[PDB]
Amino acid sequence: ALNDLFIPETTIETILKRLTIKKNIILQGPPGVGKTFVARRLAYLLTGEKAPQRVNMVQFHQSYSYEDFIQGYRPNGVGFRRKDGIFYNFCQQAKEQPEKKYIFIIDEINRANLSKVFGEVMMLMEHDKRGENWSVPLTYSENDEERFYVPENVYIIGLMNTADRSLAVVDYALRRRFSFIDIEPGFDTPQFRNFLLNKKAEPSFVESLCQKMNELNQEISKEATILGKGFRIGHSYFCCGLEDGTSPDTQWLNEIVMTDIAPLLEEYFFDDPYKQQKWTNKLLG
Amino acid sequence: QPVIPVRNIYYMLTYAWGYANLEAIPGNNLLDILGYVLNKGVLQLSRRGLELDYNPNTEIIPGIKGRIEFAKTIRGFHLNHGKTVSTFDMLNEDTLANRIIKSTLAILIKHEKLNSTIRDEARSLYRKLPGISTLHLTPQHFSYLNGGKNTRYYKFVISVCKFIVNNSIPGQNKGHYRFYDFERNEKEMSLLYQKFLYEFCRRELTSANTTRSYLKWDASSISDQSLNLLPRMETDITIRSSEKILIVDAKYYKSIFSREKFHSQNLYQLMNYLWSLKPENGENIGGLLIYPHVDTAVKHRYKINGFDIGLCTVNLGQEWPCIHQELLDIFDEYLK
Amino acid sequence: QPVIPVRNIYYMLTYAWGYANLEAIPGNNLLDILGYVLNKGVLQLSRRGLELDYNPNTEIIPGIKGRIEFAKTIRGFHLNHGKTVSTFDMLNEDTLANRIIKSTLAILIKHEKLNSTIRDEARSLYRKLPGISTLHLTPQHFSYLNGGKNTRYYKFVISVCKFIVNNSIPGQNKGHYRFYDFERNEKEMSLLYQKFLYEFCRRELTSANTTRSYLKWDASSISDQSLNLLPRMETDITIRSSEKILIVDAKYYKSIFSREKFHSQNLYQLMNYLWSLKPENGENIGGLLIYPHVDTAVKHRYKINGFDIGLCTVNLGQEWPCIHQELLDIFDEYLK
Ligand SMILES: Nc1nc2c(ncn2[C@@H]2O[C@H](COP(=O)(O)OP(=O)(O)O)[C@@H](O)[C@H]2O)c(=O)[nH]1
Repeated sequence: ALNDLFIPETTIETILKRLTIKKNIILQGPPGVGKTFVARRLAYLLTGEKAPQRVNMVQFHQSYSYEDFIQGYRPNGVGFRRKDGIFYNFCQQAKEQPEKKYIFIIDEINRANLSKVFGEVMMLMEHDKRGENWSVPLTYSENDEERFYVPENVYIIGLMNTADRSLAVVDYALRRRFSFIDIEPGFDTPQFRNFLLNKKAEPSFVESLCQKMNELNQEISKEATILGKGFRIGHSYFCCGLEDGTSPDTQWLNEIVMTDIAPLLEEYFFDDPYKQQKWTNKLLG
Repeated sequence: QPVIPVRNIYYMLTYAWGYANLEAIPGNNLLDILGYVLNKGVLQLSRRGLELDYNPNTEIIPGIKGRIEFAKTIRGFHLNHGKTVSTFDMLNEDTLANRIIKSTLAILIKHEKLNSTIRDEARSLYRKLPGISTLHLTPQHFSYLNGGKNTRYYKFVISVCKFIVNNSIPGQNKGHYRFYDFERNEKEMSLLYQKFLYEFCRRELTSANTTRSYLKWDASSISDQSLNLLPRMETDITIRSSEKILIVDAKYYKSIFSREKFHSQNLYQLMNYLWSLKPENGENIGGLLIYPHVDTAVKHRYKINGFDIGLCTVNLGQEWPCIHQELLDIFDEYLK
Repeated sequence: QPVIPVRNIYYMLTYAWGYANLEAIPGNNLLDILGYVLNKGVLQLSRRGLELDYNPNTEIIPGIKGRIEFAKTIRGFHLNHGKTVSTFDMLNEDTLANRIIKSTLAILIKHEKLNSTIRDEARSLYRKLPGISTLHLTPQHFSYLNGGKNTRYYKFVISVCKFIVNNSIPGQNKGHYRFYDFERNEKEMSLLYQKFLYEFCRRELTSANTTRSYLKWDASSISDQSLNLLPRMETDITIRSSEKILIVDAKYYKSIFSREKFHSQNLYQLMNYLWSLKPENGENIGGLLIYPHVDTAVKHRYKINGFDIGLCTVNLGQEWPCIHQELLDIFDEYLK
């Protein structure tokens, strides 16, 4: 699961050191850099086996709740019955194999309220307060004796989208525990270039693309307070669409500029269309 | 580098906003005056009582309050742990109008240049509003409040809060604020002056009728009947009476404050208003240019192109009532 | 934030000053262009030879040179130690005109933002002028040179030196300089535009006669015949021909550069010029408002108050000759 990741080698190695210690990392960054992709591959790296079963991934939204996450009482045919959640059940599998590493991906964690979701468990999920010693009876636990304890093997990876203006402040409860990490677009890297060279792409078109995108992304990052650095465009669009072996050329490129980048600029530049026309043209002209 | 005495400016803002002793305060600068009005102004409101607007609340509680929402109740199965989703009306002071006050006071405290007595009193008030939530203010918040449900008194301080927010700039420190040097820029001071008269005239000149009048060019063009490219022309004020009409163009210039050449560029607009304006009654047409001067006031009359036009000045910094007398004295002559 | 391409501005300055390949240079910014003209311009002069103005010298020397001043000779008793006070004419390049060049070049070198090739070449030139003395330049120095004894070529670069000196601001360092962002301010760019046309029109429109015309109000006032308070009115340009006269008011606005509402405030001045202007020949009276636009040029005609007036634009940034064609094309239509 490590053949072609566009990100530099430094961060991906640092993360593995960072993750094995802190165990709760947040990956920031713009949409379209494969935040789901990189985390998924890293999940296989930490285990050393490219196995999905140990790994589970969820997308958070505001109405995502403790009931789905851990324990809830959905009705059966006659009467209400407790139902195990995802994280609750997920950990029971990890308890079987303490030697192995089990991994949980939480996409768009900033969107939902963590407190309503984790509830009691948010104290445990920090790396220190782990194991049977810190076990507590659960919210819906009928019997006091049954408890839930986060095993040390579990590692949690979270994806946060920097691009949104609507976001103002990260949740406080999140920041105390998790170690935020910034993912650059990494449009100018050897590994991404080497991918395109393997595909039917001339060297000038590669440097043409890298040169043009860098200055464009640099422009958005340059206006620091008005727009965050994380607004800068990612690279996943250029990855996708070439599974058929199509040659990457200016003819193919102009579609992606028009289809994906153009509405994205419209949202980023909601003030002046003239200023948009300045930047749309340079990519092709 | 002459400017108006700051205490006098506040009176002009008052008519501009369309609605007390300022002699006591020793701080000439504007923010000292403005905060003392607000800081004292809030104290006036609480005596009568602040506005409490019923905010309906849909929440999950352990019991029946008001109206239970059956749908959300059953779907979330809240009945089982003895809870319902019920709608009721908590009474708070957490309204947008009241929230704005607290956020503004925080800015007032953070301001680097401010009287100590003023800052101390506000900090008490900030403590005295526990329930209300601080906010990061924008004009868009003020935009929502144009409905004006609130009382007449609330609208006064809210306009004050608008002045502070727009005229707040960070200074030495990251947190602290520093007030804008409002007087120095002519445009906003001029735009104040133009609004100052229009609302002023409605109050005192009850005899005459006062409205801003939109004007249309006499032109016709073969290319476009619209003539959109042509400049938009809307009077500053028109003060019409049965015996005589009068159009005024008033602006604040820095050059005129020096007692030489004269800056009367606005006059070029005036004649064109007279031309496009055609009276059905045909009583008369008159024009006035009035500017602010500091030392003294001088009045002239002219007969230019078949029009009787007056150029006049007012000695701002004199005294507010004598100024008020002077304004009525001035208009009385020309309104004839 | 759109502005004119900088290379085009230099052409407008040329007609403004009333008097080459700029394609070669790669630095778009103004100072790169301007220094290269000067740095290359000086090299043109030295080839022909720089001005040497006889400066008479009254000095104490050990011998007779020219005319001995008998009075100062005897009174100071300089005869005894074999000396006389004699008047003679040393020939130097140390004139005010030439001194100005060297001082300007020092500023050019000190400028923080400048092409390396440009700066290196000037430093050679600064060394190549050993006799001439550096100076701290003021407009008062330039004021003395309005006599224009110098040749026509000298006047060109001196005007260039005027532009640099006035548009020089210290930047990061105490010594170094940073160029003014000339394009951004409308007033000086506008005032350039107004002068640009007036000298331009004399060159190309040889058929017509072009002069700026002072105008007098038709007014009479009982108070003062002078009417000094009234605004001073002097045309931007008048371009009169036997068949038809035409007055133009041209100004540079930022709002118009965006392709909505239109900024045509200057028009209000225009009609009043038409009114005060009375033609003896009675051939016609016409008006033109011309503004700079970047993308495209659009022309309209109007019949407003018995006057035939045109509003038009020019696509600056297009090309200098096609612009020159467009200007002649434009005036030809209305001059009819
Ligand atoms: N092979 C490869 N695929 C990538 C890379 N980066 C992104 N992708 C793919 O881009 C697509 C979108 O990823 P993602 O960022 O999760 O979509 P998003 O939800 O819009 O942000 C997926 O197919 C990713 O695997 C990469 O570096 N290498």
